[PDB]
Amino acid sequence: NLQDRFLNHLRVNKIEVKVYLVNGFQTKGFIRSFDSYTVLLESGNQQSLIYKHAISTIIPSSYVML
Amino acid sequence: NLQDRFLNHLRVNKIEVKVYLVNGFQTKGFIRSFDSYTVLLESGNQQSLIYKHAISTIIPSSYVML
Amino acid sequence: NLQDRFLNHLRVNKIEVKVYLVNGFQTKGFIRSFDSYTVLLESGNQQSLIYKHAISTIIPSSYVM
Amino acid sequence: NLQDRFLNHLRVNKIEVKVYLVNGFQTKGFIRSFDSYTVLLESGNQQSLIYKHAISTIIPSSYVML
Amino acid sequence: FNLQDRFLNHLRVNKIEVKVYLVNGFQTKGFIRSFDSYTVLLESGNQQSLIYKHAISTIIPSSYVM
Amino acid sequence: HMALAEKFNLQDRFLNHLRVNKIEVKVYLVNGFQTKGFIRSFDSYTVLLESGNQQSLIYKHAISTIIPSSYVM
RNA sequence: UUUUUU
Repeated sequence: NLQDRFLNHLRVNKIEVKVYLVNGFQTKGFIRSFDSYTVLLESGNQQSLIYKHAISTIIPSSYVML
Repeated sequence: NLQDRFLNHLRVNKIEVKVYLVNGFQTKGFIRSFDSYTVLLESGNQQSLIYKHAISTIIPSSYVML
Repeated sequence: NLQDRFLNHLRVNKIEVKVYLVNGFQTKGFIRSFDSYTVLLESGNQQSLIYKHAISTIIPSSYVM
Repeated sequence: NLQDRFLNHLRVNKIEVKVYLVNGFQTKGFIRSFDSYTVLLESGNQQSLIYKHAISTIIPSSYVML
Repeated sequence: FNLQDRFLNHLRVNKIEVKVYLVNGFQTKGFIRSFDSYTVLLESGNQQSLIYKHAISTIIPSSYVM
Repeated sequence: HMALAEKFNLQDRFLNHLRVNKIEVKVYLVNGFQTKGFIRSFDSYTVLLESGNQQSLIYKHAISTIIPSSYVM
């Protein structure tokens, strides 16, 4: 399925993303890990466990070919 | 049924859509694929993985008949 | 059950509806079609595929039984 | 279970309710019926079909009990 | 182990007052008369509110629990 | 004899790490609001956040982001 | 707690 193949690609290849949340904030960093309900997004120093339901859209810094 | 016939129609025939997010923002693009939970939009060589729970409306640019 | 009978009553009597979305905005059209998760709303040649999870209220122009 | 015992008690007895929506709007009326996902709310000629995921609070006109 | 129902049941049967915070920014203070899987009945005087759990962001008790 | 399987549950593993090592977290709510505290407990739908005297039963569906005070592992 | 009630 699309979601987890897209996400793993961004994980293994360490592509940097912008993550827009439904409340309106945004954050960037690298998807270190993810499960069914959360994404762990690290930005060098800082970690953010992010709930998928709060994510609006993930936008990669470089083109993902699957 | 309806939802997947409609998205596939927009994907096969490469019709451009406006997607309206539940937090007021909006995006233009082409549906390049989709699963249960997400829609992969594309415009200007840029990609947006978009969670369906964040979409309120999809408005095709051209009339779709099923 | 209540929702499909209500939705379908509006599909086949071609009753116009206002559709209030959870986020404040508001549409208006005819229910062309629907399924578990979406509603196909048409006004003229404009189609809106609308996610139910994003729908607050559906208010018909007429009365429904 | 509480939700449907409560809703159906207000349906039969014809107790007026205020309905507070997640978006901050508020309807007032009578629950003519309901299923697992919506509430059919009526006051006069006016007929609101309301999605439960959109409702925050229902507030009766009169104490309800069992 | 069920954190939610044990916490809510403790509030219910020791009649602790709570402040219930809604995702839309409203708030409401009362006692938990009752709850099932989707809703909470919050009573204050002869006022009753059926609250949908999907609209609650937080419950803050005015006493301490255990 | 070997044990059986997993899988990777990232959510529980990260929360339980925060809970037992008493790492202060900042919690962002989907309505924009935020709060601080220590995870005392959690289940499928809720997290118990204690800060001093205050206890908060926060619903997960209302949580946007959890930022810990220290790096996790 | 990822597309119609935690």
